Amino acid sequence: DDIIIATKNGKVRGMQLTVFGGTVTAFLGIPYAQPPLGRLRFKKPQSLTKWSDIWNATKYANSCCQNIDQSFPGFHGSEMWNPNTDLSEDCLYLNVWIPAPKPKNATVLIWIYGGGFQTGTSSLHVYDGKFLARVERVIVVSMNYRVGALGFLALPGNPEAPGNMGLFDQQLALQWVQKNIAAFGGNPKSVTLFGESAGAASVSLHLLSPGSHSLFTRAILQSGSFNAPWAVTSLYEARNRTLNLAKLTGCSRENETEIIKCLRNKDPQEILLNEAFVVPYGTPLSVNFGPTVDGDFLTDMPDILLELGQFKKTQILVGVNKDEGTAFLVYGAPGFSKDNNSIITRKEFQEGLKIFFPGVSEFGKESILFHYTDWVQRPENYREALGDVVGDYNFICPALEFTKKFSEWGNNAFFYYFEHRSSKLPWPEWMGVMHGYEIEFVFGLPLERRDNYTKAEEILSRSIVKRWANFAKYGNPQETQNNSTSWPVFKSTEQKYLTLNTESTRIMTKLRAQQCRFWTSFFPKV
Amino acid sequence: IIIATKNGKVRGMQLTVFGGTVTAFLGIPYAQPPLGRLRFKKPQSLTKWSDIWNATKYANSCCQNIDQSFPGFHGSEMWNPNTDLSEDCLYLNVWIPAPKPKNATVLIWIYGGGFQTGTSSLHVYDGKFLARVERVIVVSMNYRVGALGFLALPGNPEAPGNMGLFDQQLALQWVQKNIAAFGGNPKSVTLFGESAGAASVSLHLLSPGSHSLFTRAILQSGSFNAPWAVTSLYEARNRTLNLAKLTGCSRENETEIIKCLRNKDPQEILLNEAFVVPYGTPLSVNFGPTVDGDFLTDMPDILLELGQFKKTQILVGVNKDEGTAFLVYGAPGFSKDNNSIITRKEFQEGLKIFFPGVSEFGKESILFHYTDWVQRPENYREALGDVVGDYNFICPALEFTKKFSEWGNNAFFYYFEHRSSKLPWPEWMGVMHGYEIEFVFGLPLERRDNYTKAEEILSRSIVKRWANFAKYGNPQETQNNSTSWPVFKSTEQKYLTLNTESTRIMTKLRAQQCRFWTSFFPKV
Amino acid sequence: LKIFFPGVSEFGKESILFHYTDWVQRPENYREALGDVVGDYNFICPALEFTKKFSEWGNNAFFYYFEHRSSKLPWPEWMGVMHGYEIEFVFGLPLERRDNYTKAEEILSRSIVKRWANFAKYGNPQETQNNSTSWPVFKSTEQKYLTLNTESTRIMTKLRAQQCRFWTSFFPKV
Ligand SMILES: *[C@@H]1O[C@H](CO[C@@H]2O[C@@H](C)[C@@H](O)[C@@H](O)[C@@H]2O)[C@@H](O[C@@H]2O[C@H](CO)[C@@H](O)[C@H](O)[C@H]2NC(C)=O)[C@H](O)[C@H]1NC(C)=O
Ligand SMILES: *[C@@H]1O[C@H](CO[C@@H]2O[C@@H](C)[C@@H](O)[C@@H](O)[C@@H]2O)[C@@H](O[C@@H]2O[C@H](CO)[C@@H](O)[C@H](O)[C@H]2NC(C)=O)[C@H](O)[C@H]1NC(C)=O
Ligand SMILES: *[C@@H]1O[C@H](CO[C@@H]2O[C@@H](C)[C@@H](O)[C@@H](O)[C@@H]2O)[C@@H](O[C@@H]2O[C@H](CO)[C@@H](O)[C@H](O)[C@H]2NC(C)=O)[C@H](O)[C@H]1NC(C)=O
Ligand SMILES: *[C@@H]1O[C@H](CO[C@@H]2O[C@@H](C)[C@@H](O)[C@@H](O)[C@@H]2O)[C@@H](O[C@@H]2O[C@H](CO)[C@@H](O)[C@H](O)[C@H]2NC(C)=O)[C@H](O)[C@H]1NC(C)=O
Ligand SMILES: *[C@@H]1O[C@H](CO)[C@@H](O)[C@H](O)[C@H]1NC(C)=O
Ligand SMILES: *[C@@H]1O[C@H](CO)[C@@H](O)[C@H](O)[C@H]1NC(C)=O
Ligand SMILES: *[C@@H]1O[C@H](CO)[C@@H](O)[C@H](O)[C@H]1NC(C)=O
Ligand SMILES: *[C@@H]1O[C@H](CO)[C@@H](O)[C@H](O)[C@H]1NC(C)=O
Ligand SMILES: *[C@@H]1O[C@H](CO)[C@@H](O)[C@H](O)[C@H]1NC(C)=O
Ligand SMILES: *[C@@H]1O[C@H](CO)[C@@H](O)[C@H](O)[C@H]1NC(C)=O
Ligand SMILES: *[C@@H]1O[C@H](CO)[C@@H](O)[C@H](O)[C@H]1NC(C)=O
Ligand SMILES: [Cl-]
Repeated sequence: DDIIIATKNGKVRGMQLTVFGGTVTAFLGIPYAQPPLGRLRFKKPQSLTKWSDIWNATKYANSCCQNIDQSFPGFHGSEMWNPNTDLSEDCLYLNVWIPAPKPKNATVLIWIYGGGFQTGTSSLHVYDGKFLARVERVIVVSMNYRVGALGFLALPGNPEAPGNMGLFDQQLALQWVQKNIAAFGGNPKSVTLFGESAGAASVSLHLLSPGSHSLFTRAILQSGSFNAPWAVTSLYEARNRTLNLAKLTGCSRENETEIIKCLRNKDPQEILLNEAFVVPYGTPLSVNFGPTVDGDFLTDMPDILLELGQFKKTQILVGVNKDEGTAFLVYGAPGFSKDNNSIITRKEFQEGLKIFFPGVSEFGKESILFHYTDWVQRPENYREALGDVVGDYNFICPALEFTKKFSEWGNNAFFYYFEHRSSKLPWPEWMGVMHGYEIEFVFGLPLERRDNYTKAEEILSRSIVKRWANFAKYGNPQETQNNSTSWPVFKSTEQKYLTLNTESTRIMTKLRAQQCRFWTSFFPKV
Repeated sequence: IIIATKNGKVRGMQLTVFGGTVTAFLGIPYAQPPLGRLRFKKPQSLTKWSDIWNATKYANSCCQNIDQSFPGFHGSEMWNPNTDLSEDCLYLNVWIPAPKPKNATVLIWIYGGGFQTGTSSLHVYDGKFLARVERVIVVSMNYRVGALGFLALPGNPEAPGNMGLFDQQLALQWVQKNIAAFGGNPKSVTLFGESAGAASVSLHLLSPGSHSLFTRAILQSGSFNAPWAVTSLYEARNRTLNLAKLTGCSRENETEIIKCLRNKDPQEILLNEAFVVPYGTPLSVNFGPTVDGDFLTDMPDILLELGQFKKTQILVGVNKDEGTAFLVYGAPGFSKDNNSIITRKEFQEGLKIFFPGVSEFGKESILFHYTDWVQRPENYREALGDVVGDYNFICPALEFTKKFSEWGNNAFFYYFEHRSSKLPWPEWMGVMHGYEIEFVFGLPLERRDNYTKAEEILSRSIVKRWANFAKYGNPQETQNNSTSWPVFKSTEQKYLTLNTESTRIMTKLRAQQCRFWTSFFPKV
Repeated sequence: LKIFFPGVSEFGKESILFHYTDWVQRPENYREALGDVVGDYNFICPALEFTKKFSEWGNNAFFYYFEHRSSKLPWPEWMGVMHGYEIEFVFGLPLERRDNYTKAEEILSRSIVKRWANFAKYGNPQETQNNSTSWPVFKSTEQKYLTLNTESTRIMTKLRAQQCRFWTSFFPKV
């Protein structure tokens, strides 16, 4: 041991790891599709022709091409999200963590990484399945999927650049688990997708894709949903951007297919560079190349499918963090530094609004100003206001609204409001419970003793881990043993959600009702 | 400015309030000084006086001891009486807004202080603001406390018990017969009180004698069903006798013991009061309300249990940290000066202080239920606070509301959780017992006063909600886009949180803990 | 108590003492008390609680409280309707004439045998022919159960509600 699994594609060697005085077998870097190179760039992921021999699956594989956030070189806070393996066009691999001893029929969890469809990789320390396998005895799988232009370049209906390639990657990863996980003792019949930010959005898209209906069982959505403003691109911009990219690399043409031929020949880095520029103005949140209505993976605008109950029927767990917005302020909002406590002026608030809502009518920005700056004298007012604006508009509202409309079609849905600030959080107090900073608690990182999270925090993680685990296994996110708070189903009438924190978890109603009325009812009209 | 009361005339006095006038009638007598031969008796009718009564200074507070743990400290002293103690103290105040209103809803205040202490003249009970801002009439009275008010010799008309309660009731009758002359509407009367004040309010709901003397009720941190609020007919006696012995008043003819005591000096009585029990607690209400078969016609838990009370709306609520205030009067480790971190050993010690008579097992359960930690230094400090909070205030409070609403009435419940920034006690005591009263009487509305803007708003809101509750039986603030305050049903048990940030609607206040106090503890 | 709850905190054993020895003077008090303690804690409560939680997921469940002492019971009166001493009535042993169970007892067994048989066959433990008591479904709300004995079988609610609260809610915490 020496431990080999016989996948319907070939053999793969794992590697034992120690976890809290236990063994977990890790299979890192298994290829699930055929490297999408040269002639395959911009295409749907291709079948894997069975390899002969043993695949040594003992190091994370190459992350996919992407730009790297370099606002704060050396800063953990920002860098912990940067890829930690070689960027490459060759990146369609996935990881599996089965607990040891090999389990009989384990529920499988599949992770999908966030990062605006532009950045991300499964190999991040915060996405380490090894703990979940150890503690809740499930199999955890994660995959890498193409991002930015390379994964979502869209030339509508044109099979050369049909769009949503990254999404199809994910899907092929699901098929893989479908055909193989049993060999590791996984139960293909009990599969729960979960992701965060674009990850969550992807999870939600899978609920809508018929292609995915049967590739999984349940779904968890952490800070994100397709109906978020940043998540889907109109078939119009999709084109404008594909063309803009073409111009920007001297690839303009007559035969459309030729433009793809052209681009198929540029250097990854030359593409990665211009991506930033295919829109007139951008935001800290610009998702330049994302999912589109391709009439393949997505068969119609998804708000319509959601609206009219056209999606997998099953339970869902959904939730957000107390301060989704803050993380972004520091990438362009005048007055905001990660270093000063970023008190800003009314004048600057107006300024911040211009940054996050570039194309929005002057009236539109006025309404936002008006709704959020109706003060309850206090210095931080405008600072926090702009936070919530971004928070509420990009994450918390579309999140809530998805949950709402989904449960209307008769399914159980649970909602959480995560409101705990890791005490090891490298960013400043004021950014509060930040976007993406619950992931570590979900993957159970605080369970690691020599790690310096607090006792409070170890407990919390242990609880969440269980709730999630349970939700995966039985479609019910209860913690039944340590006298916990019962987590109520989210009905479209009363709209209850559970708060997650180290003190007391409480049951509450109608999260951000006031604000989301504005974002949901009024603002789409300006 | 003269009013023609069915007893005589009384001169008011104009006062300036937020660029407005309010007429104050301080010190109106409502009964006949209970002196010598009247000591320990039900309050006596007022023989109409001839002439004008100048009602322009607060009257004498009633006899009582004075908290002297912290001489010079505002925190404790602000509650001490601010007028001469006297056996002659049955007077009451009215604050009508100016101009004299037509049919104003009236609010009657009842002061707390364990039935042992208190007086209407306290700065924090100043009705002048409420009259000004919500255009209601505010009345408050003084009632006998301690032995002098509640000395009980069951069924013996010489010391029939609950005298102070009857005082209060006579004050109600007074408003009943007179408030119209000040443009009060006797038909729309809301009682409100706090601590023993609240408990009195609740007792009034049970007294048939009071059924018709008022309309609605508000109960702030307190309810008769609280452990400290009613005395068994047995202790009532043991204590009346103990007091007799302690002043050489023991006897054969019972009436003679009253004769004896009727002759000792107020101070001599006040002194021994502290001692009529074997051991005491910071919360000992030595001479309180009892089942007198007059004011209370049967044990009140039974009356509450079987829906024998005035049917009407009620507003009930408590503060985040009811317990802390008392820790500093005997709990080993607790000072108002150090941040009072204490040890497991000391916690056990604290328990002995607050539950003297309780079985060794009984104290163990308490230890067990509250010290099941979630490593943190303050644990035991906070635990002991909650224990006192939950047991003496928060649970009986909740349980009252619950049982009361079962009989088909609208009830609203609040959890007041804001710490006045002008709070003289230390941070750790948090939102303390009795420190919402100021926000109710709208003290933060006073600009030159240094409460925060946050705080002015809050008070403005409460004042309105209360005011509204008094007027229409509904504690809503309908105009400033406020949170709707849901009715408290026995099923879902929703309450409204009151604070400067966001007021929220929540369920099942302290469900875990009160199960223990309500279901388990009465059995140990 | 020390014998049956060896590892249990001193407090824990105190609670048990306290809950069960709140007498209604009678000599057997403590004897019966300790019986019920073991009865309630090891059998009757976990039994009831299982039934409860199981029926919550929408299934029909029936509950019986067997309260007849075989007249051929080799143990002493005081041990009463003992653990395991309904088995013989379920397998119909009293149906054997030359066996010296009473007539009362033959009937009873015949009834149980039928109810069981029926329950096996049709998922309903009724005895439909001899004008019997209908055996109600056990709902998590009203918690009805049927008593089994030679005199009259009755329908009752909330078996040992008082005690099982203690065993189910409180005791797992000590
Ligand atoms: C679609 O794209 C056009 C062109 O975008 C420009 O050229 C690209 C190659 C890239 O370099 C971008 O940065 C450029 O902006 C957009 O037209 C531009 O944007 C606005 C028009 O609203 C205008 O201020 C610019 O001057 C235009 N650029 C030029 C020089 O033509 C346009 O925004 C997009 N179309 C829509 C309506 O989405
Ligand atoms: C808060 O800091 C921002 C960010 O500035 C950087 O970080 C600071 C710690 C400090 O070291 C700055 O010098 C760094 O540049 C400040 O934003 C700057 O403000 C001035 C105008 O007021 C401007 O000249 C800079 O270009 C601004 N930088 C940007 C791009 O916003 C901000 O002023 C600080 N605010 C306060 C009052 O604390
Ligand atoms: C009722 O009172 C008796 C007597 O109280 C004592 O005498 C009073 C005048 C006063 O001075 C108190 O401080 C005294 O305690 C109580 O009996 C006493 O209390 C306990 C008995 O439980 C005992 O330790 C004391 O020694 C007793 N005092 C003496 C010297 O007799 C008794 O507590 C009360 N009765 C009940 C059951 O409520
Ligand atoms: C916290 O303070 C209490 C109260 O003590 C008083 O106030 C303090 C600020 C300090 O000036 C004391 O000397 C004052 O007496 C302390 O309680 C005392 O502690 C010792 C035993 O440890 C004892 O000799 C005294 O009699 C205690 N007083 C009483 C009646 O409780 C307490 O020790 C302090 N705790 C800490 C560690 O901060
Ligand atoms: C794969 O890696 C393992 C490392 O221990 C080793 O046993 C085996 O020889 C390797 N096979 C190769 C060289 O591919
Ligand atoms: C695993 O569990 C499923 C039930 O969801 C079952 O149908 C499947 O056959 C099982 N495979 C085994 C026996 O491991
Ligand atoms: C419950 O808490 C205990 C510690 O008392 C711990 O052993 C166990 O892991 C916890 N269970 C969960 C799901 O948190
Ligand atoms: C009562 O007091 C007022 C004070 O202004 C005065 O006008 C009046 O003379 C007084 N009457 C008396 C002396 O009682
Ligand atoms: C005062 O108001 C009440 C209504 O609650 C009314 O019945 C009473 O007669 C009024 N008196 C007046 C007219 O002031
Ligand atoms: C509502 O707020 C306004 C200030 O905008 C104030 O004038 C008014 O008094 C408030 N009303 C209440 C009941 O607080
Ligand atoms: C009903 O009683 C009769 C005797 O009258 C008997 O023959 C029959 O076996 C009984 N049926 C059942 C199910 O007990
Ligand atoms: Cl919030």
